[PDB]
Amino acid sequence: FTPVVLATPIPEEVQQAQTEIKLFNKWSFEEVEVKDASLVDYVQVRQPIFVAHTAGRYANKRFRKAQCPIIERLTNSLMMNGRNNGKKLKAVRIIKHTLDIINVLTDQNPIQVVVDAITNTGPREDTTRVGGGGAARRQAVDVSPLRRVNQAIALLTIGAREAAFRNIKTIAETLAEELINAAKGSSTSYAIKKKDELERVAKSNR
Amino acid sequence: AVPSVQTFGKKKSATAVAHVKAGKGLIKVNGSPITLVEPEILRFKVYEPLLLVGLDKFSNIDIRVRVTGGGHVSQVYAIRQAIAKGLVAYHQKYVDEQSKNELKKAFTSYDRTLLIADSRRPEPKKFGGKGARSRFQKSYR
Amino acid sequence: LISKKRKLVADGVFYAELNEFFTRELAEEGYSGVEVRVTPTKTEVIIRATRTQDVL
Amino acid sequence: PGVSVRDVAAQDFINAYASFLQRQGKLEVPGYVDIVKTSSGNEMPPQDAEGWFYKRAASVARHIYMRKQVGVGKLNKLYGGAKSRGVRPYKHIDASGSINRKVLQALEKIGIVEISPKGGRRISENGQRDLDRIAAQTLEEDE
Amino acid sequence: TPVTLAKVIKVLGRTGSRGGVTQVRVEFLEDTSRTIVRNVKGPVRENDILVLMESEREARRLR
Amino acid sequence: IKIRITLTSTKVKQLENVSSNIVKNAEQHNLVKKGPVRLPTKVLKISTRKTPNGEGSKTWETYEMRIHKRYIDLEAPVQIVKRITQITIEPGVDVEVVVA
Amino acid sequence: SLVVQEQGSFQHILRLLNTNVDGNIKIVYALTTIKGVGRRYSNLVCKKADVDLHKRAGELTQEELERIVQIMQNPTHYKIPAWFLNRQNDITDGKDYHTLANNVESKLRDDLERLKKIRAHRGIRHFWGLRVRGQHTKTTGRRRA
Amino acid sequence: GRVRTKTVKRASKALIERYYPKLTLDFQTNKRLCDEIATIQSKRLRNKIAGYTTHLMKRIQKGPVRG
Amino acid sequence: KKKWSKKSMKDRAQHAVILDQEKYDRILKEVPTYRYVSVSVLVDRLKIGGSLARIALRHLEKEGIIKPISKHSKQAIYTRAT
RNA sequence: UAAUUGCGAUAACGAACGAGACCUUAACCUACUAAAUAGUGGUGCUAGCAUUUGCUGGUUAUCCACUUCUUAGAGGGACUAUCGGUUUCAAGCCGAUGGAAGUUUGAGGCAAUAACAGGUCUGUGAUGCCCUUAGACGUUCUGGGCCGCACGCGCGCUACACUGACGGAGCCAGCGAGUCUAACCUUGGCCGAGAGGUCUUGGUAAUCUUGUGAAACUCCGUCGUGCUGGGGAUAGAGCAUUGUAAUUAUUGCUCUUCAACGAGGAAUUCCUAGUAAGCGCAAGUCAUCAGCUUGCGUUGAUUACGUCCCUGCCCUUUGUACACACC
Ligand SMILES: [Mg+2]
Ligand SMILES: [Mg+2]
Ligand SMILES: [Mg+2]
Ligand SMILES: [Mg+2]
Ligand SMILES: [Mg+2]
Ligand SMILES: [Mg+2]
Ligand SMILES: [Mg+2]
Ligand SMILES: [Mg+2]
Ligand SMILES: [Mg+2]
Ligand SMILES: [Mg+2]
Ligand SMILES: [Mg+2]
Ligand SMILES: [Mg+2]
Ligand SMILES: [Mg+2]
Ligand SMILES: [Mg+2]
Ligand SMILES: [Mg+2]
Ligand SMILES: [Mg+2]
Ligand SMILES: [Mg+2]
Ligand SMILES: [Mg+2]
Ligand SMILES: [Mg+2]
Ligand SMILES: [Mg+2]
Ligand SMILES: [Mg+2]
Repeated sequence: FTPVVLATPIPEEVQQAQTEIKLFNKWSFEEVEVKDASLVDYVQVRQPIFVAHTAGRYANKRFRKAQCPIIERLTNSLMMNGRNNGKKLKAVRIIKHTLDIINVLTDQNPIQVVVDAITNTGPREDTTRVGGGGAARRQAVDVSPLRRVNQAIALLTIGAREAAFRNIKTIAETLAEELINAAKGSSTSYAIKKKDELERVAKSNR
Repeated sequence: AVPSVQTFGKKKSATAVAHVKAGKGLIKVNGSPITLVEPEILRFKVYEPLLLVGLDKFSNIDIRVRVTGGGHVSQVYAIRQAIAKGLVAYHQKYVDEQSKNELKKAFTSYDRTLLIADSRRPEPKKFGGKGARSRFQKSYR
Repeated sequence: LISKKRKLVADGVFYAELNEFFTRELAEEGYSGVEVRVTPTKTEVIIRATRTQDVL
Repeated sequence: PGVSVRDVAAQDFINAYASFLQRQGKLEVPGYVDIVKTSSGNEMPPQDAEGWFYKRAASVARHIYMRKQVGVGKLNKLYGGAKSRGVRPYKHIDASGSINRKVLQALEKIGIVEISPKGGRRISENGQRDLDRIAAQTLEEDE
Repeated sequence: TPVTLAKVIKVLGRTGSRGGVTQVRVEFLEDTSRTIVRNVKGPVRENDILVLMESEREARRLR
Repeated sequence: IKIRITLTSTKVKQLENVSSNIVKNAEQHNLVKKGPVRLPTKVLKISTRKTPNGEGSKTWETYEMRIHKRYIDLEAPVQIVKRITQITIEPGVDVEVVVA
Repeated sequence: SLVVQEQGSFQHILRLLNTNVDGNIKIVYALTTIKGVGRRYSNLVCKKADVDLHKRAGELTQEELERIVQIMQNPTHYKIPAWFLNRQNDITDGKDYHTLANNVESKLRDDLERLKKIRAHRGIRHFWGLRVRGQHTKTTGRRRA
Repeated sequence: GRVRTKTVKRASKALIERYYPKLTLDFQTNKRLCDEIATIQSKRLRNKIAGYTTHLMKRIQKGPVRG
Repeated sequence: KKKWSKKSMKDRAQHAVILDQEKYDRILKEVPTYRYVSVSVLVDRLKIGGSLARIALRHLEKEGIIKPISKHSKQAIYTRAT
């Protein structure tokens, strides 16, 4: 690392976070290894990105959706429920505010906390109407690893959406305690409570 | 005979045309330093060309960008394509080639868009629906 | 004194009116089409039919 | 070294320049200040309600100094926004032109903007430096 | 709460009224050379590790 | 003198002939000319319901017609401008000549 | 900036113009409980009397209350543009009025009954109770009572 | 769909029957023969003609093709 | 109005409107042990209101007790300082 | 295969139509062909920061040079190309590579035979027959009505709040339109709270409105979970504009008034990348009026690549008491 002087003043803080290593905005995407197997190669890690604003051409096919970062995935589920459909300017901004909260509470790496919560939240059993005809009912099957992150991220973002609805805790903070609770587990998380309900319901259908 | 070159980048309907010449290395956004894009989030998304390969490669060359058309996020993507190509174009036929190719793997490895732009354009609307693909609705009574 | 957009639209109006004239009045003369050629200070109309001596 | 209005961000520049007129405090007062709605699409006037004739001049002059010539009709389309006309969808509605017309008239006698050819209002000899000199310490305010 | 880890070796096909459930044969990570068939809801490639809350239940063969 | 030529036909293949024929005349006459500049095809759109009635599926098809414009600048004395304005006449092709 | 610690002058809901105006809400929006004053009318009077709009209504010096009312009772006398008001050259004298807590429903009834003795079309429709604004009535207004 | 039609099957088959001691197994050279050795009304057909030509010319390299 | 819906009421919260000495001394001795204070944090915490919370963070940072890390509108992120 | 799209036994020889090919449109060309009706760099005159070589600008009779970006014509450019697996191993996809472009590259136009007693005699001076034809069912004029209102539905618009509302700021599109023997689009100055008015100017249009400075939007603010600054239905009063004429308010502006609605049950619709969904602009209607439509651009998700469950569609076998054919 060395400072660079130039005709137009470029401040020093921006330069540092790219020379020693290509970081996030202010945080790090390395040492975010996934502790629980069967999810690695589906939760995208080891290629950091600066900002979650990126339009990747990922839409012609069936299985290349394990290559875009989990961070931008979580951002893209904030844009839902009508009035805020699209508008990725605020989806990025809200997640910018969220990572400030997991930085201060649960002092673990905010990227690590998010990734840990995703693995801990994805149900591994679900129901399906299967039978030999009209005599068909709930049937228990297993959830694929790609669907797990799909199922997991859905509950995390909608918990903040519904909880910040008609409640003063903003979306930027209401998503924090969901991740805080989803990672370690307290059964007061919106997503974790849905997870155990879904698994137990599927278990009863054996 | 001032050394100079000009290339362009784009987005959905935006078209940026950066001017790449040898100089002190000042960067402008249509009149102003590149620190004043002001989405305040996409700033590192357009800092990507400057910082991914380092500012020493941009130290001896200045860039002036003119951006037209598109949306607000589209104009930011316009700037990054032209700046990425401009360094590649300058290092191809003023600087030695072995700098140019190693720059290509510097860009296309991290984000594909910087040198090869998207092949996606808006689709015309069709009668029978509000947009290009959806229908209005249907009612049978 | 007319916009070029309006001129070529009204130019096609001239042909459509002329075509419906030359098919209603020259119906039994084997009329088979018409086309209009524009010249400075002179306008031409070609009536393409079979019984030209009967048309004249 | 060199200081340009384009070398400073937009928000801090207009906020700093607006205060300078408030400190100097001699240009004009329309006579109906703070009674006017400032548009036909804004259903409430300026919330601070302290200025809008010393702070509007901070943002209109920045455009006029930037571009070649801007007239009062251009501001109406520029500073306007969608008007929520009740149960109806949104529609672009221009702004109140009287304040736009009269804020420029004050700029005439203070030597900032004067009459210009091909119509419109253009910055004057004193206009260019005055903005740059004011915008100067907005860069040295960091020390 | 013993969770079993098994790895897909082949994708048999789609199953269900609307075919929403894929058919898979897996090999156990621990105690290998044992193969079982499981009904999986979502999409499954090869070389993808599964987790189960139950081990001795083979999916009914569609034949 | 600064005479200017303009071509506004609707048929490019017919219209490119006249523009080609006029540029070659001055070039073989050794007179400086401003090359043929082709304006964007201004589009006149008319969209209507196909049906004469009001019933059936609401099919909305468009009829389009395109206008192709060309203009060329010349500097020629009076003697040769007269013989070039009365030539290069094609059906459906409109030309207007303005001096200065 | 600095925050006032506390004072004994704070009071709960107070009384003026036959309306118990609530406290603990800003004087620009606390005075919208009285009819005849809207979101704008309170905004205009509070600044014309040199009253701090940011200051709430719960903490508001008593002598500042009656300074407000005479401005509200006679706006034209205290340099108002005079097109704010809702009754100008009302029907009777050409003087500019503005209906308030008691006269908003009093003058509405007078405007209601002005056109009934005249046997106008609008007056009859009000007596009939239907929409007098010339709207379509085939489909709108079914649950009107 | 990428299954070629009769107008591509027959025009290509007509070429090897008559241009065997001729245009080789490389597409970009074949298409620069077809544009002058044959009058083809459309470029897209000519591109598909020299396409199925190369595919058949690549077959004749290893053994003969029946038909 | 054809429902089978109950339309239950709310708790009718009683958040304070303006500060007072009995609570002003309470905030300055309770903002510690809060590793995160914000406008909505200081709502389920000490009963000051939405505007009171905003003016409090504006005041407790003007003199300064804890280091603030964000100034973005509509979301304030603060943390205690060593 | 999307396709009797391709292809090899074998009682058939070729063909025609359809699909496709074709036309339009969409993106690549730093290579061909030109441009103050478009631009860019430099030199003249000139403004500002600094004064030190630089940075941001303006200038039409100050020229000079060029065409990356914008327009274009003819063209080139993709044909699934290169490689490993699959099936009498007979041709694509997969896996990857290349590229601007590899779901016929995307989307449209065109779109067969045969039928419906489908709609249309209110577009026609396109019609047969029937009616009528002088207080005419012909024409025109005046005032009404098509809007009328206990109620039941359809296509929709605005919403039920902090992913918020509102206030000052930053601020970006493409599709198009536009007056002559007429009165169209109108920048600019001035007046006005606003609506709007007033005096000139520009434009038959890449030169002017137009960079259509759109809106959703981003920064600072105020609010604070209260049917509250959500929501603005209902009403009352005044000022304008269109129109000979607006009363059952044409429409715009100003203040006041402030209802349901607290996310909506059975049911039910559409949708697979720049696609849904959200956002606004232009045009068609227009003397005035969008909550419609036809287009355009803006931000941009989730879930599959599936199956025959439903509802339909296509081909073969089989059954038929059906033939205006399962109503
Ligand atoms: Mg909430
Ligand atoms: Mg859309
Ligand atoms: Mg605005
Ligand atoms: Mg909206
Ligand atoms: Mg100059
Ligand atoms: Mg191959
Ligand atoms: Mg097609
Ligand atoms: Mg008819
Ligand atoms: Mg009649
Ligand atoms: Mg009707
Ligand atoms: Mg319909
Ligand atoms: Mg706003
Ligand atoms: Mg544009
Ligand atoms: Mg409101
Ligand atoms: Mg349906
Ligand atoms: Mg219109
Ligand atoms: Mg599909
Ligand atoms: Mg039987
Ligand atoms: Mg039988
Ligand atoms: Mg029978
Ligand atoms: Mg039956």
